[PDB]
Amino acid sequence: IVGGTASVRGEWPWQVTLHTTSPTQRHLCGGSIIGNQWILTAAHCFYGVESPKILRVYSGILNQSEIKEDTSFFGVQEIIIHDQYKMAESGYDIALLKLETTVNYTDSQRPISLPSKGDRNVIYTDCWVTGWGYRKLRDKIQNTLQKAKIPLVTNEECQKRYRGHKITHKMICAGYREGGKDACKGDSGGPLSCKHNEVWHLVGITSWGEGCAQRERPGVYTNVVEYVDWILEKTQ
Ligand SMILES: Cc1ncsc1-c1cnn([C@H](CC2CC2)c2ccc(-c3c(-n4cnnn4)ccc(Cl)c3F)c[n+]2[O-])c1
Repeated sequence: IVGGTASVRGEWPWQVTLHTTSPTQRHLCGGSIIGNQWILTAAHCFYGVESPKILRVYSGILNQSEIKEDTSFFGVQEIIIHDQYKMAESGYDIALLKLETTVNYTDSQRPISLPSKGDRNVIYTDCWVTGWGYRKLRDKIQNTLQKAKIPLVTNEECQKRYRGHKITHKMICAGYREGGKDACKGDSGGPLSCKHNEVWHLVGITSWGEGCAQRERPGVYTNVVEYVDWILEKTQ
């Protein structure tokens, strides 16, 4: 997260860190708890992932340094990638992880609600992107989970900034016109969380952008409301 600030323990309890263990263990992507055995993340995260065997899902983590050889994690039973996914920039950048056991919800690990389709005409004004990613383009994975408040952008404005890409209704864009706050490398797969009537909704999945926090280049997110039928179909 560029231009963000450190989070505190329990602040984003649906946020997980997905680690790969090949050839070494490291943070790979963010993700969101949406059910007791279900993580929603980005399909791009699994480029070069040989199988679910090498994945570990850690929940309730504030600092990456909390994760030691005895830290408990969830195994991944299945990776479900959208059938139309080809590359992040052309959409369908969404994946479900089915965990090998159920998350017991606690103050540190909690689900986030999906958007309502009856809530597709709501204007979200209180949206946040979170993650352990770079604070600038040539940086390092951060120890402490970072947060930034970022405004949503109309798809018409977003298409004007990305004339070489097809910005569709299945994407949502977010960023300041002058830049300065955005997701960056290592944040993808994590949530764009928006609060409405004091309830949090998983509105976007961090996906792609041209650089990080650049002027007039918003971040592009998978528009989760457009995938609710697909999610319910896979999780039922
Ligand atoms: C894990 C790790 N560890 C060290 S490096 C790195 C890394 C490099 N790439 N990644 C991921 C894609 C790879 C997982 C498959 C990525 C790509 C793009 C954006 C992004 C960007 N960025 C553009 N240029 N950099 N970021 C801007 C706006 C938004 Cl919304 C974004 F989602 C954010 N992540 O995480 C992680």
